[PDB]
Amino acid sequence: KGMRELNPNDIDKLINLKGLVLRSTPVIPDMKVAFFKCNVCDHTMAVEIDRGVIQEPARCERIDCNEPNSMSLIHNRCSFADKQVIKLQETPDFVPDGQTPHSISLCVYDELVDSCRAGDRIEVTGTFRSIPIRANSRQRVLKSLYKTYVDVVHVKKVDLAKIREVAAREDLYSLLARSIAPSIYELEDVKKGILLQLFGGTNKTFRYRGDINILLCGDPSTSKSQILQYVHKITPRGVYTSGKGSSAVGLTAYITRLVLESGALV
Amino acid sequence: ILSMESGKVLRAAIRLALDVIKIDRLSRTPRDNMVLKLVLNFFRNVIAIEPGEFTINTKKSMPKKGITSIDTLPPNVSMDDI
DNA sequence: CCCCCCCCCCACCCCCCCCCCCCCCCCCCCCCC
DNA sequence: GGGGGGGGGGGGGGGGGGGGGTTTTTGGGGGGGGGG
Ligand SMILES: [Zn+2]
Repeated sequence: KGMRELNPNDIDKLINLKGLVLRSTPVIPDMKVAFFKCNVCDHTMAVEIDRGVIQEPARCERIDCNEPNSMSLIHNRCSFADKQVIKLQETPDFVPDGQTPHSISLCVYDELVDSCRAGDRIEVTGTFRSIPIRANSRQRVLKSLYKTYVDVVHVKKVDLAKIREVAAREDLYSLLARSIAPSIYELEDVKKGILLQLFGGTNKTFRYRGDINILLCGDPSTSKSQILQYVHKITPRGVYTSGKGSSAVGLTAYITRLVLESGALV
Repeated sequence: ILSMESGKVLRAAIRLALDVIKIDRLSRTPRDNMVLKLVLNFFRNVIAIEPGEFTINTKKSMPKKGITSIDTLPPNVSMDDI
Protein backbone atom coordinates (compact mmCIF):
# COMPACT_ATOMS: atom_id res chain seq x y z
CA LYS A 1 0.00 0.00 0.00
CA GLY A 2 1.13 3.51 -0.83
CA MET A 3 3.20 5.60 1.55
CA ARG A 4 0.71 8.37 0.71
CA GLU A 5 -2.20 6.01 1.56
CA LEU A 6 -1.27 5.32 5.21
CA ASN A 7 -3.76 6.51 7.83
CA PRO A 8 -4.18 6.20 11.63
CA ASN A 9 -5.94 2.81 11.43
CA ASP A 10 -2.50 1.35 10.55
CA ILE A 11 -0.87 2.59 13.78
CA ASP A 12 -0.02 -0.93 15.07
CA LYS A 13 -0.44 -3.19 11.99
CA LEU A 14 2.25 -5.00 10.00
CA ILE A 15 2.45 -3.08 6.71
CA ASN A 16 4.42 -3.30 3.46
CA LEU A 17 6.09 -0.36 1.69
CA LYS A 18 8.14 0.25 -1.46
CA GLY A 19 10.37 3.25 -2.07
CA LEU A 20 13.81 4.80 -2.50
CA VAL A 21 16.50 5.11 0.18
CA LEU A 22 17.83 8.68 0.39
CA ARG A 23 20.27 8.26 3.31
CA SER A 24 20.83 6.41 6.58
CA THR A 25 22.30 7.46 9.90
CA PRO A 26 25.43 5.82 11.27
CA VAL A 27 24.61 3.03 13.71
CA ILE A 28 22.95 4.45 16.84
CA PRO A 29 23.56 2.59 20.13
CA ASP A 30 20.24 1.66 21.77
CA MET A 31 20.41 0.55 25.39
CA LYS A 32 18.97 -2.90 26.11
CA VAL A 33 20.32 -3.46 29.67
CA ALA A 34 21.44 -0.73 32.06
CA PHE A 35 24.39 -1.54 34.33
CA PHE A 36 24.32 -0.01 37.83
CA LYS A 37 27.08 0.13 40.47
CA CYS A 38 26.80 1.09 44.15
CA ASN A 39 28.96 4.08 45.09
CA VAL A 40 29.54 2.89 48.67
CA CYS A 41 29.87 -0.91 48.36
CA ASP A 42 30.77 -1.43 44.63
CA HIS A 43 28.03 -4.07 44.18
CA THR A 44 26.66 -4.26 40.63
CA MET A 45 23.27 -5.21 39.17
CA ALA A 46 21.89 -5.41 35.63
CA VAL A 47 18.52 -3.80 34.81
CA GLU A 48 16.67 -4.53 31.57
CA ILE A 49 15.34 -1.44 29.79
CA ASP A 50 11.53 -1.64 29.74
CA ARG A 51 9.66 0.36 27.07
CA GLY A 52 12.70 2.64 26.79
CA VAL A 53 12.66 3.53 30.52
CA ILE A 54 15.48 2.89 32.99
CA GLN A 55 13.98 1.13 36.03
CA GLU A 56 16.50 2.68 38.41
CA PRO A 57 16.95 0.92 41.79
CA ALA A 58 16.17 3.46 44.50
CA ARG A 59 18.20 1.57 47.15
CA CYS A 60 21.16 -0.77 46.87
CA GLU A 61 20.09 -4.39 46.41
CA ARG A 62 22.36 -5.86 49.10
CA ILE A 63 20.43 -5.91 52.38
CA ASP A 64 23.76 -5.68 54.24
CA CYS A 65 24.32 -2.29 52.52
CA ASN A 66 20.88 -1.00 51.36
CA GLU A 67 22.01 2.62 50.99
CA PRO A 68 19.46 4.92 49.27
CA ASN A 69 20.21 6.82 46.04
CA SER A 70 23.71 5.24 45.94
CA MET A 71 23.40 3.29 42.67
CA SER A 72 24.96 5.00 39.64
CA LEU A 73 24.85 4.13 35.95
CA ILE A 74 28.08 2.80 34.40
CA HIS A 75 27.43 3.78 30.77
CA ASN A 76 30.18 1.75 29.09
CA ARG A 77 29.26 -1.44 30.98
CA CYS A 78 25.63 -1.34 29.79
CA SER A 79 24.55 -3.63 26.94
CA PHE A 80 23.48 -1.93 23.71
CA ALA A 81 21.46 -3.05 20.72
CA ASP A 82 22.03 -1.48 17.29
CA LYS A 83 19.49 0.98 15.88
CA GLN A 84 19.63 2.80 12.55
CA VAL A 85 17.23 5.32 10.99
CA ILE A 86 16.76 5.34 7.20
CA LYS A 87 14.81 7.91 5.17
CA LEU A 88 12.61 6.33 2.47
CA GLN A 89 11.21 8.54 -0.31
CA GLU A 90 7.94 7.82 -2.11
CA THR A 91 8.79 6.29 -5.48
CA PRO A 92 7.89 8.53 -8.48
CA ASP A 93 5.81 5.63 -9.85
CA PHE A 94 3.20 6.35 -7.15
CA VAL A 95 3.20 10.17 -6.85
CA PRO A 96 0.39 12.37 -8.20
CA ASP A 97 1.90 14.52 -10.91
CA GLY A 98 1.49 17.98 -9.35
CA GLN A 99 3.25 17.80 -5.97
CA THR A 100 6.35 16.71 -4.08
CA PRO A 101 6.98 13.08 -3.09
CA HIS A 102 6.44 12.20 0.56
CA SER A 103 8.95 10.30 2.68
CA ILE A 104 8.85 8.09 5.78
CA SER A 105 11.57 7.51 8.35
CA LEU A 106 12.09 3.82 9.15
CA CYS A 107 13.88 2.28 12.12
CA VAL A 108 15.93 -0.88 11.57
CA TYR A 109 17.84 -2.94 14.12
CA ASP A 110 20.72 -5.37 14.72
CA GLU A 111 21.83 -7.46 11.66
CA LEU A 112 19.21 -5.62 9.55
CA VAL A 113 21.36 -2.48 9.96
CA ASP A 114 22.95 -1.50 6.62
CA SER A 115 20.66 -3.81 4.66
CA CYS A 116 20.54 -1.00 2.07
CA ARG A 117 22.50 2.08 0.98
CA ALA A 118 21.74 5.48 -0.54
CA GLY A 119 20.01 5.09 -3.90
CA ASP A 120 18.62 1.60 -3.24
CA ARG A 121 15.02 0.98 -4.25
CA ILE A 122 13.64 -1.49 -1.69
CA GLU A 123 10.65 -3.13 -0.13
CA VAL A 124 10.23 -3.21 3.63
CA THR A 125 7.85 -5.21 5.81
CA GLY A 126 7.36 -3.60 9.19
CA THR A 127 4.97 -2.51 11.88
CA PHE A 128 3.65 0.99 11.38
CA ARG A 129 4.38 2.82 14.64
CA SER A 130 3.83 6.27 16.08
CA ILE A 131 5.24 8.10 19.11
CA PRO A 132 4.78 11.56 20.65
CA ILE A 133 7.47 14.24 20.51
CA ARG A 134 8.25 16.94 23.06
CA ALA A 135 7.60 20.67 22.95
CA ASN A 136 10.92 21.27 24.74
CA SER A 137 13.37 18.80 26.27
CA ARG A 138 13.17 20.36 29.75
CA GLN A 139 9.43 19.47 29.94
CA ARG A 140 7.23 16.38 29.72
CA VAL A 141 4.77 18.33 27.55
CA LEU A 142 4.04 16.53 24.27
CA LYS A 143 2.65 17.72 20.93
CA SER A 144 -0.88 16.52 20.20
CA LEU A 145 0.07 14.69 16.96
CA TYR A 146 2.64 11.91 16.82
CA LYS A 147 5.70 11.20 14.74
CA THR A 148 5.09 8.14 12.53
CA TYR A 149 7.69 5.58 11.49
CA VAL A 150 7.81 1.97 10.27
CA ASP A 151 9.68 -0.48 12.51
CA VAL A 152 10.95 -3.01 10.01
CA VAL A 153 11.23 -6.80 10.26
CA HIS A 154 12.22 -7.61 6.65
CA VAL A 155 13.92 -5.76 3.78
CA LYS A 156 14.54 -6.67 0.13
CA LYS A 157 15.89 -4.87 -2.94
CA VAL A 158 13.88 -3.70 -6.00
CA ASP A 159 28.20 -22.25 -15.34
CA LEU A 160 31.70 -23.81 -15.44
CA ALA A 161 30.72 -26.81 -17.59
CA LYS A 162 29.29 -24.56 -20.31
CA ILE A 163 32.15 -22.08 -19.81
CA ARG A 164 34.76 -24.75 -20.55
CA GLU A 165 32.62 -26.22 -23.35
CA VAL A 166 32.35 -22.88 -25.18
CA ALA A 167 36.05 -22.22 -24.50
CA ALA A 168 36.89 -25.20 -26.75
CA ARG A 169 35.42 -23.50 -29.84
CA GLU A 170 37.59 -22.40 -32.77
CA ASP A 171 35.28 -19.59 -33.98
CA LEU A 172 35.04 -18.15 -30.43
CA TYR A 173 36.67 -14.79 -31.24
CA SER A 174 34.18 -14.04 -34.03
CA LEU A 175 31.28 -15.62 -32.12
CA LEU A 176 31.78 -13.46 -29.04
CA ALA A 177 32.57 -10.34 -31.08
CA ARG A 178 29.33 -10.49 -33.09
CA SER A 179 27.38 -11.27 -29.90
CA ILE A 180 28.19 -7.95 -28.19
CA ALA A 181 25.86 -6.05 -30.56
CA PRO A 182 24.13 -8.31 -33.13
CA SER A 183 21.47 -5.63 -33.71
CA ILE A 184 24.17 -3.43 -35.34
CA TYR A 185 25.24 -3.92 -38.96
CA GLU A 186 28.77 -5.18 -39.67
CA LEU A 187 31.62 -3.18 -38.11
CA GLU A 188 33.42 -6.31 -37.10
CA ASP A 189 36.93 -5.05 -36.28
CA VAL A 190 35.31 -2.50 -33.94
CA LYS A 191 33.35 -5.32 -32.30
CA LYS A 192 36.53 -7.40 -31.94
CA GLY A 193 38.38 -4.44 -30.44
CA ILE A 194 35.64 -3.75 -27.91
CA LEU A 195 35.50 -7.45 -26.93
CA LEU A 196 39.25 -7.39 -26.31
CA GLN A 197 38.69 -4.22 -24.28
CA LEU A 198 36.13 -6.09 -22.16
CA PHE A 199 38.73 -8.77 -21.40
CA GLY A 200 41.69 -6.46 -20.68
CA GLY A 201 45.31 -7.23 -19.75
CA THR A 202 46.97 -7.87 -16.38
CA ASN A 203 48.45 -5.90 -13.47
CA LYS A 204 51.90 -6.21 -11.85
CA THR A 205 53.47 -5.23 -8.52
CA PHE A 206 56.63 -3.10 -8.47
CA ARG A 207 52.12 0.84 -12.16
CA TYR A 208 51.45 -1.16 -15.31
CA ARG A 209 47.82 -2.31 -15.43
CA GLY A 210 45.28 -4.24 -17.51
CA ASP A 211 43.23 -1.35 -18.91
CA ILE A 212 42.57 -1.12 -22.66
CA ASN A 213 41.29 2.16 -24.12
CA ILE A 214 39.33 2.70 -27.36
CA LEU A 215 37.89 5.66 -29.30
CA LEU A 216 35.31 5.91 -32.11
CA CYS A 217 35.19 8.94 -34.42
CA GLY A 218 33.61 9.66 -37.80
CA ASP A 219 30.16 10.94 -38.62
CA PRO A 220 27.77 11.76 -35.74
CA SER A 221 24.56 10.08 -36.97
CA THR A 222 25.78 6.49 -36.74
CA SER A 223 25.88 3.36 -34.58
CA LYS A 224 28.72 4.43 -32.22
CA SER A 225 26.29 5.65 -29.54
CA GLN A 226 24.43 2.32 -29.61
CA ILE A 227 27.80 0.55 -29.35
CA LEU A 228 28.68 2.52 -26.20
CA GLN A 229 25.23 1.71 -24.80
CA TYR A 230 25.69 -2.02 -25.43
CA VAL A 231 29.09 -2.23 -23.76
CA HIS A 232 27.62 -0.24 -20.85
CA LYS A 233 24.85 -2.82 -20.53
CA ILE A 234 27.38 -5.68 -20.71
CA THR A 235 30.06 -4.44 -18.30
CA PRO A 236 29.49 -5.21 -14.57
CA ARG A 237 30.33 -1.80 -13.06
CA GLY A 238 30.89 0.74 -15.86
CA VAL A 239 29.11 4.04 -16.53
CA TYR A 240 27.72 6.11 -19.41
CA THR A 241 28.45 9.84 -19.64
CA SER A 242 29.45 12.55 -22.11
CA GLY A 243 32.48 14.79 -22.32
CA LYS A 244 31.18 17.95 -20.60
CA GLY A 245 28.65 19.34 -18.15
CA SER A 246 26.89 17.60 -15.27
CA SER A 247 23.28 16.41 -15.10
CA ALA A 248 24.08 15.69 -11.44
CA VAL A 249 26.80 13.32 -12.82
CA GLY A 250 30.17 14.59 -14.08
CA LEU A 251 33.51 13.29 -15.30
CA THR A 252 36.11 14.64 -12.85
CA ALA A 253 36.42 14.36 -9.09
CA TYR A 254 35.28 17.62 -7.54
CA ILE A 255 35.13 19.40 -4.16
CA THR A 256 31.66 20.62 -3.16
CA ARG A 257 29.35 21.11 -0.17
CA LEU A 258 32.46 20.33 2.49
CA VAL A 259 32.84 17.03 0.62
CA LEU A 260 34.83 15.43 -2.20
CA GLU A 261 32.60 13.96 -4.91
CA SER A 262 34.01 11.26 -7.21
CA GLY A 263 33.42 11.76 -10.92
CA ALA A 264 32.28 9.28 -13.55
CA LEU A 265 35.86 8.23 -14.35
CA VAL A 266 36.52 7.42 -10.68
CA ILE B 1 58.19 3.81 56.49
CA LEU B 2 57.73 0.61 54.48
CA SER B 3 59.19 1.87 51.19
CA MET B 4 62.16 4.11 52.09
CA GLU B 5 65.37 2.18 51.33
CA SER B 6 63.25 -1.00 51.49
CA GLY B 7 62.31 0.10 55.02
CA LYS B 8 65.83 0.24 56.51
CA VAL B 9 64.29 2.25 59.38
CA LEU B 10 62.87 -1.10 60.53
CA ARG B 11 66.45 -2.35 60.82
CA ALA B 12 67.26 0.82 62.79
CA ALA B 13 64.41 -0.07 65.15
CA ILE B 14 65.62 -3.62 65.73
CA ARG B 15 69.13 -2.28 66.38
CA LEU B 16 67.72 0.05 69.04
CA ALA B 17 66.05 -3.05 70.54
CA LEU B 18 69.17 -5.25 70.28
CA ASP B 19 71.03 -2.57 72.22
CA VAL B 20 68.99 -3.64 75.33
CA ILE B 21 68.53 -7.33 74.45
CA LYS B 22 72.34 -7.58 74.64
CA ILE B 23 72.32 -6.71 78.35
CA ASP B 24 70.83 -9.46 80.48
CA ARG B 25 67.30 -10.08 81.72
CA LEU B 26 68.86 -9.10 85.06
CA SER B 27 70.62 -6.04 83.62
CA ARG B 28 67.75 -4.26 81.84
CA THR B 29 66.54 -1.24 83.85
CA PRO B 30 62.94 0.03 83.73
CA ARG B 31 64.10 2.51 81.08
CA ASP B 32 65.56 -0.35 79.00
CA ASN B 33 62.33 -2.33 79.42
CA MET B 34 60.41 0.76 78.27
CA VAL B 35 62.67 1.18 75.22
CA LEU B 36 62.01 -2.41 74.14
CA LYS B 37 58.26 -1.93 74.67
CA LEU B 38 58.48 1.30 72.64
CA VAL B 39 60.05 -0.56 69.71
CA LEU B 40 57.18 -3.05 69.85
CA ASN B 41 54.73 -0.14 69.80
CA PHE B 42 56.51 1.16 66.68
CA PHE B 43 56.08 -2.18 64.88
CA ARG B 44 52.47 -2.44 66.08
CA ASN B 45 51.65 1.08 64.89
CA VAL B 46 53.27 0.57 61.48
CA ILE B 47 51.18 -2.57 60.99
CA ALA B 48 48.06 -0.97 62.45
CA ILE B 49 47.58 2.12 60.24
CA GLU B 50 44.59 1.55 57.96
CA PRO B 51 42.39 3.95 55.94
CA GLY B 52 39.76 5.91 57.81
CA GLU B 53 35.99 5.71 57.45
CA PHE B 54 34.05 8.38 55.55
CA THR B 55 32.16 9.91 58.49
CA ILE B 56 29.20 11.78 56.97
CA ASN B 57 27.18 14.45 58.75
CA THR B 58 23.50 13.46 59.02
CA LYS B 59 21.85 16.76 60.02
CA LYS B 60 20.75 17.44 56.43
CA SER B 61 18.91 14.91 54.26
CA MET B 62 20.54 12.94 51.46
CA PRO B 63 20.33 14.39 47.89
CA LYS B 64 19.01 12.53 44.83
CA LYS B 65 22.47 10.89 44.57
CA GLY B 66 24.28 9.46 47.58
CA ILE B 67 27.94 9.63 48.55
CA THR B 68 30.19 9.71 45.49
CA SER B 69 32.96 7.46 46.89
CA ILE B 70 34.30 6.21 50.22
CA ASP B 71 37.98 6.47 49.12
CA THR B 72 40.02 8.33 51.75
CA LEU B 73 43.59 7.73 50.52
CA PRO B 74 45.70 10.86 49.83
CA PRO B 75 46.71 11.31 46.18
CA ASN B 76 50.32 10.09 46.61
CA VAL B 77 49.13 6.79 48.20
CA SER B 78 47.58 3.69 46.63
CA MET B 79 46.02 0.84 48.58
CA ASP B 80 48.78 -1.46 47.29
CA ASP B 81 51.30 0.75 49.12
CA ILE B 82 49.34 0.00 52.31
C1' DC C 1 48.08 31.84 -26.66
C1' DC C 2 47.01 35.50 -23.51
C1' DC C 3 44.15 38.47 -21.13
C1' DC C 4 39.94 39.90 -19.47
C1' DC C 5 35.54 39.01 -18.08
C1' DC C 6 32.12 36.68 -15.61
C1' DC C 7 30.62 33.32 -12.97
C1' DC C 8 30.61 30.60 -8.53
C1' DC C 9 30.95 29.99 -3.69
C1' DC C 10 31.39 31.58 0.61
C1' DA C 11 30.55 34.48 5.19
C1' DC C 12 4.99 36.55 32.18
C1' DC C 13 3.27 32.26 33.11
C1' DC C 14 3.81 27.41 33.85
C1' DC C 15 6.86 23.11 34.93
C1' DC C 16 10.50 21.06 36.84
C1' DC C 17 12.91 20.83 40.86
C1' DC C 18 14.61 21.15 45.29
C1' DC C 19 14.43 22.13 50.12
C1' DC C 20 12.25 22.40 54.53
C1' DC C 21 9.08 21.23 58.01
C1' DC C 22 5.62 18.51 60.35
C1' DC C 23 3.29 14.55 61.41
C1' DC C 24 2.75 9.86 61.61
C1' DC C 25 4.31 5.31 61.99
C1' DC C 26 7.17 1.81 63.62
C1' DC C 27 10.25 -0.03 66.72
C1' DC C 28 12.12 -0.67 71.41
C1' DC C 29 11.93 -0.51 76.16
C1' DC C 30 9.65 -0.73 80.50
C1' DC C 31 5.93 -1.91 83.38
C1' DC C 32 1.97 -4.61 84.66
C1' DC C 33 -0.72 -8.65 84.76
C1' DG D 1 6.97 -14.29 80.47
C1' DG D 2 4.22 -11.91 77.35
C1' DG D 3 1.55 -7.95 75.83
C1' DG D 4 0.42 -3.32 76.02
C1' DG D 5 1.58 1.59 76.15
C1' DG D 6 4.57 5.29 75.92
C1' DG D 7 8.21 7.65 74.00
C1' DG D 8 11.68 8.68 70.55
C1' DG D 9 13.62 8.47 65.89
C1' DG D 10 13.27 8.31 61.05
C1' DG D 11 11.07 8.58 56.88
C1' DG D 12 7.73 10.42 53.66
C1' DG D 13 4.61 13.75 51.86
C1' DG D 14 3.18 18.18 51.01
C1' DG D 15 3.90 22.81 50.37
C1' DG D 16 6.50 26.77 49.06
C1' DG D 17 9.89 29.06 46.72
C1' DG D 18 12.82 29.77 42.44
C1' DG D 19 14.61 29.73 38.12
C1' DG D 20 14.42 28.81 33.18
C1' DG D 21 12.40 28.98 28.75
C1' DT D 22 17.01 31.87 5.75
C1' DT D 23 17.43 34.87 1.83
C1' DT D 24 19.60 38.91 0.31
C1' DT D 25 23.48 42.06 -0.67
C1' DT D 26 28.57 43.03 -0.91
C1' DG D 27 33.07 41.88 -1.25
C1' DG D 28 36.78 38.88 -2.29
C1' DG D 29 39.30 35.12 -4.42
C1' DG D 30 39.72 31.59 -7.60
C1' DG D 31 38.40 29.04 -11.78
C1' DG D 32 36.66 28.65 -16.33
C1' DG D 33 35.52 30.23 -20.88
C1' DG D 34 35.64 33.37 -25.06
C1' DG D 35 37.60 36.75 -28.24
C1' DG D 36 41.56 39.04 -30.65
ZN1 LIG E 1 25.57 -0.94 48.14
